[PDB]
Amino acid sequence: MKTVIQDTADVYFKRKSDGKLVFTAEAQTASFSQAISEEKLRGGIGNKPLYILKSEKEINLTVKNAFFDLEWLSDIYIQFPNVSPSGEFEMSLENGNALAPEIKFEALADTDTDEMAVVIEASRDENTAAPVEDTTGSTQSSDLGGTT
Amino acid sequence: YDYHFEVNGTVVRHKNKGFGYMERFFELKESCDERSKLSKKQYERFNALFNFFEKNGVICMAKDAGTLNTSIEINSLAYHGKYDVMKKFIEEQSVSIEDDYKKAFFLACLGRWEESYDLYSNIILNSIDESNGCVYYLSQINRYRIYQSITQAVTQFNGLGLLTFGRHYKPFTDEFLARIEREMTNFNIDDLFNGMPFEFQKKYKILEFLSDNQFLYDDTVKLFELTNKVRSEMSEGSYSFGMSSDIVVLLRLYDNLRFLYENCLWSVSFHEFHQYIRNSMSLLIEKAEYERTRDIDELGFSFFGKKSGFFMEYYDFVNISRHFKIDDIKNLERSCSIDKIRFGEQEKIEEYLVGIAEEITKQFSANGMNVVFYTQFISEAKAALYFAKYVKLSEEGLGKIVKALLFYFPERDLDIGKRYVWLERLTKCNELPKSIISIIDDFLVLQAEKHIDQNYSEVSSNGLYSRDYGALIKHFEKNFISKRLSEITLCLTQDKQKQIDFLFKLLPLLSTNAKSHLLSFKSVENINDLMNGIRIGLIDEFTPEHEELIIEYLETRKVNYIVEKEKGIQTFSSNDYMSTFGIWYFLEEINNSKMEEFIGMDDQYDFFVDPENFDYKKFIPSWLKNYNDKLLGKIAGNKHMKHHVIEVLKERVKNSNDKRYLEILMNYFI
Amino acid sequence: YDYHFEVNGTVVRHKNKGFGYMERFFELKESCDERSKLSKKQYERFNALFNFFEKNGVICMAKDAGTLNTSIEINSLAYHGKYDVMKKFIEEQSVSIEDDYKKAFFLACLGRWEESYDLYSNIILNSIDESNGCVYYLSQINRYRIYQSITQAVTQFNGLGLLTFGRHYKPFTDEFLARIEREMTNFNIDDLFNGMPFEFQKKYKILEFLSDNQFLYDDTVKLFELTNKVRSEMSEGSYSFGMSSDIVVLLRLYDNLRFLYENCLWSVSFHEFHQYIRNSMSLLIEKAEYERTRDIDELGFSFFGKKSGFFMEYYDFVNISRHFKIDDIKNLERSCSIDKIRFGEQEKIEEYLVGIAEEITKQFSANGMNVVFYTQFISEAKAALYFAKYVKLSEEGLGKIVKALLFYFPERDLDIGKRYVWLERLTKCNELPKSIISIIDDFLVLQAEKHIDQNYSEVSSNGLYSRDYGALIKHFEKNFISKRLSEITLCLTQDKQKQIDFLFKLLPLLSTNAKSHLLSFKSVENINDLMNGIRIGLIDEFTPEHEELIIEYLETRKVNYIVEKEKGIQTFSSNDYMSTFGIWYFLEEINNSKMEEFIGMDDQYDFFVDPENFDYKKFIPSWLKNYNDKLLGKIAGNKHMKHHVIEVLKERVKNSNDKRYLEILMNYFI
Repeated sequence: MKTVIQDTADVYFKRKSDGKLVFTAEAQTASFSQAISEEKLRGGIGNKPLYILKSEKEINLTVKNAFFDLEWLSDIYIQFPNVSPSGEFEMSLENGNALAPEIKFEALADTDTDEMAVVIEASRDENTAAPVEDTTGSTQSSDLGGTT
Repeated sequence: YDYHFEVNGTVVRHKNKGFGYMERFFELKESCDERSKLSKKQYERFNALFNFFEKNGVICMAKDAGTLNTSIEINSLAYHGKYDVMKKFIEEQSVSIEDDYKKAFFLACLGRWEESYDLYSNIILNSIDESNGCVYYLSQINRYRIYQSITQAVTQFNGLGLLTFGRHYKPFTDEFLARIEREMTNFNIDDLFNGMPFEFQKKYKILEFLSDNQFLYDDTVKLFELTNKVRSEMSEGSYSFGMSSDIVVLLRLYDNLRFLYENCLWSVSFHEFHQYIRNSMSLLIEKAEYERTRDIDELGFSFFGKKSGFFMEYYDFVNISRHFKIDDIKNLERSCSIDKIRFGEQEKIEEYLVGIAEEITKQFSANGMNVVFYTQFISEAKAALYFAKYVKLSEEGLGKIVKALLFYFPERDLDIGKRYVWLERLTKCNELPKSIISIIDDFLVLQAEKHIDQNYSEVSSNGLYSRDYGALIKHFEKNFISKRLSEITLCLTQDKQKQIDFLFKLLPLLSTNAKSHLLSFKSVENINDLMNGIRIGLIDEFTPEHEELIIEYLETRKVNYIVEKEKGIQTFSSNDYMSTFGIWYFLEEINNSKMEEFIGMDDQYDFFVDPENFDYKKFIPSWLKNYNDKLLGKIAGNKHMKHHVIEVLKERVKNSNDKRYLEILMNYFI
Repeated sequence: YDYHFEVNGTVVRHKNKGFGYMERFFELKESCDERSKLSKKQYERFNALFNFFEKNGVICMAKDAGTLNTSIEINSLAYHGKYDVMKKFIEEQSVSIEDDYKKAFFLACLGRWEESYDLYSNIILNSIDESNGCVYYLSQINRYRIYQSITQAVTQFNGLGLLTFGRHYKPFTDEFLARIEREMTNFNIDDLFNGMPFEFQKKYKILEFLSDNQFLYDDTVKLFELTNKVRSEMSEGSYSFGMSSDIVVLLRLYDNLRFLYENCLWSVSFHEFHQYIRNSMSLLIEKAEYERTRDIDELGFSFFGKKSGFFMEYYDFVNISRHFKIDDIKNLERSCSIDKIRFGEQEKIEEYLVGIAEEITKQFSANGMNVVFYTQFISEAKAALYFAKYVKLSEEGLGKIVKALLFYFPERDLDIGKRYVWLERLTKCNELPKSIISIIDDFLVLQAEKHIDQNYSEVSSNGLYSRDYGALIKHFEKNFISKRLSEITLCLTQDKQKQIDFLFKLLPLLSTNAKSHLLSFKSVENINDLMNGIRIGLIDEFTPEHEELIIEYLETRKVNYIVEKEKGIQTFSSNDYMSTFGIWYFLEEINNSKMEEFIGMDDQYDFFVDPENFDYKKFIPSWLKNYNDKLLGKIAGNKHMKHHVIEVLKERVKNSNDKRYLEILMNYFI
């Protein structure tokens, strides 16, 4: 068959503003341990009956060896409302006569919690887990390479 | 090594070739006359050894002894999370250096890691005079542990703390970060015990494990060595009574916790102690759903007793709530069955959950929390409310926990569709009274009050939105009117746009007069409103202009398909748009003949709409995960769909590890 | 800890402050022009470092991260099973003290644990005039480990299985078991690294872990990454990328086996190291079975087009053959299907299995066994021949394995009930060729010649006898009649007892004179002499004279049924062959109309002579276990019971735990 040997990639944390979508800076990260996990359970809506059972989709991700994460290149007091933005993702693949499937994630929050380790420095390689958010629009897209 | 002392206090000997002193010692405890042979000076030393072996639970005599009700009781304000009482302890005037030792551990649990480095340094600078150096040594460990927490929180705050907070959050002064780096330079934590005096190293060889950075390895290998006994317990494995297995795994956890929290050791807040609690409690639950559904016979009863269910109590709830993340509980809820595990001490759990509620109300309803305390606390507060599906709560207790889940939890840790999940979970044994309904009703009005701005969108991670709060009230009270969402419904004009779309999705909550003022202001004009007006009960049959919009929508979705596959941009839906249309055509809810002209863009469409010409190799058997009782009835009923699924479903039972396929293969298709 | 050396062959900067000395070195590898500008003494030192990091598999830094697919080679005669070259290395009189160190390892692998202890004792006396002191440390370790191996064996040759197995007493004399113990008191194993100089404690610090009884605790704890891979399977949608935690487990197994064998360390014989290999290999077969049956993926196709998959090779075979029991392989064969993992390198696996034959042959054809070597070789030999279901063999090699198994294997552990299983399993990949018939055909002559004594019988742990061998000849060679077994048959005396019925248990292998003359001894007497005819005789003919005795047997049972009905307790007979008689009526061998008029017997009789009018409320569900595949195939034609045996499986599949009932319905009834 076609020489599909592609395993690892390089993922691009893009940039959006607090109420805007600026994309100008970037905060991209290297290889992804990549527990990409689609626990989709999204459901059809019936016409006559209704149900409140568990029916929804979700996409979790994680990455490894983050870089480019300082200033995007003191009131120590946390508040309950947040207007933090959501950096869009790109994942650039390789290893084919076609170009990368170029999987884009449109709106993405950042869900990692901190953790203190006995040894030193909390990990040999850090991780940022990242869920995928939606309000009235698409959650992912695959830009198959085709030529080149 | 002259006596094995076990987790129950039982005493068996090894390498004691001589006189049996600890074999003999409890005979002085038994007969009051034999201990009367002691001198009136050494009787005072038996007045002290009796106390120490009682309260440390080695009152169990030897192997020549019966059963023991091995209780556990942890007298520490930090374990139970008594945050106000810990604050009132620090502000008191210090008397003892063993009170400064306990203040130093409370100011770290409360987040004050600078004040806690300082009081550890003060003890070390004036507790070398004392004739026993356990306070010197244990503070010299804790300070390096409090160093490491500061040192890699400033690494977090400058890195991944940037893009998760929206601020910078440096809580330590740059003069503070430089002082602690030049004091703690060339400190070797592995070499501290050899730095101690000679008399200390013979009287305290049991504190040498606290300065090796890998100290529960002697317990983690035993946890593994008792895991593969469960992995080798498939062909009617024994030792499921647990008097030599479960109690061993559990009483070695309760002795480690009571060592680390009574002796105020800061090594308890790290990931390596957090993982030991995760591995031990997940192993007791894995031997509670597996090794519950075993071959139940009379031959296994005569082999061994104690085949009752597992029992969780107050201390087991705190240990899962503190030491697990949400995903680590989410493994267990899909692995094991926690509804099969009974919870005891329901009224002590409702004083741990309510103190978690009031550490979130009385610390976010003010101007804010401490960020270093937020990092420690908020994982515990999330998992405690998540795992409160399993306890029953009072009406005054449920009201305070819900008002902190819905109002004062920060939005960055719990978005609108994860607050909904943890609200639906608190009903499964605590069905909503009228006093809790008026809290959800008061949260729907704060979401109304935020769509006054035009550019605002409820972000959700699972796509459950503010509608589901509405459908949750109506599920418990079928005749309900929000008499305050009506008063904003009957004050609507056309300038507000996002208001109208929000309150329309909460339409059954509105009163019958107040509906029509918004029914007159919103016409169905897009496939979103076609589906939003289905999920509120507005539409019961498609007036065929409704059937036109689906035809209108796919015509757009047809023509982009050619000019996207030449580009290769292969789209992925956000929601079950196209798949629901085929259910509308397979259940004959749409009778349009133009529906067949769109066969070939989506395989879930192509199953329902062309139920023969599909060739079935594109069937994804996770599609039966999300079908109702109704639809699977007609899947059996379709003369073509009845049997290809049976070959698909059988190999999803022969090969997979989910029980839902086993339910589908009998209940609908037999 | 200035650099973090990963297992894949990469380097990460870890705590290097100043000049990165490992960055420049790999540059000096890649740039040959830069390699030139050195001195003429630090150039010969570079050839030493280049040959080090290329045999230890440290390729490069991680910053460029070259695509690596490195393999494993274990340069050791002891790993591969070369027992003959080890022996002609012991006889070759050594020249060097790091060559006596290799023999005392090779003696220990051969079970010469007395000459191992002494030769390690010469190396301890003779390593005074040596600079490094490495052979001093690794010989104290190995002699202590060879001391621990003796002190166990004194508790097994005199302990559990001591009875009559040949050399039933000890192999170590009283003068030696006292000489070792008086030398080994107060050898603190923990005080061995500390006693060595501070030059040994810095130039050779990496051998600190071998001086601990608790060694490989630091690798059992890190194998808790098994939880990280139960977590990805339980989360059920987790698509780990790159060097996943599977490949870390495999590359860390390989890096432990290659260390301990090539450094000639005796801890590789202990149970701690075997359980590490079991738990790590079992996990990798589990992640292979999970991946080959993952539920596709709707969206992950952007990366999940295919996966190459865990496949077996030669070193993965020797590790399952050496380190598992038959009880452990059967746990993997219950959970996984190893006939779907491809087994590579099948010219090296044949040479490892031919060697195990040539060690069984050269030890139990001669009377020179070593009772320590037999204790530890026999588990590997049993596991390697059991796990060769999956490797294709050449007809020379399949001969030397089957010959060594049937004739030359010791009877004390692998009886004929298990010799049948482990020759049945070799027929899976290899259809039974012409030569292996002759190797069995020699054996059934020899099994005849041991049945002339009246007091001999074939003990079977399963119950399978030599009767089942003979089917397997006829199962493949449909036209084969053993000539010498016919030659045995023409020389019989009717006064024989064991020889007679034995040939009846191989009667379908005989010639038309040998069948007839043995039929001359075949004389049926009654019903008790008839129902064992399908068990033993196998005439395969139902004459009406035999069918008249069946009607006469139920008629005399009906006369006894009048007494059983008048007494009030109509219990069935002890020789309840009425339950069997309905099956022969169901499979159309008896065509009498009086079979349906014989009601009042056991309900299995009425179940098959009248499947319509049977009380399915009076059906007993446990009957389905005892029903063969011809019946369970033939019930599906009987539609007058098809709709109700599905009603009693479904009344148990959710309800019981016996998965045979599921396998009845999911293989047949659906």
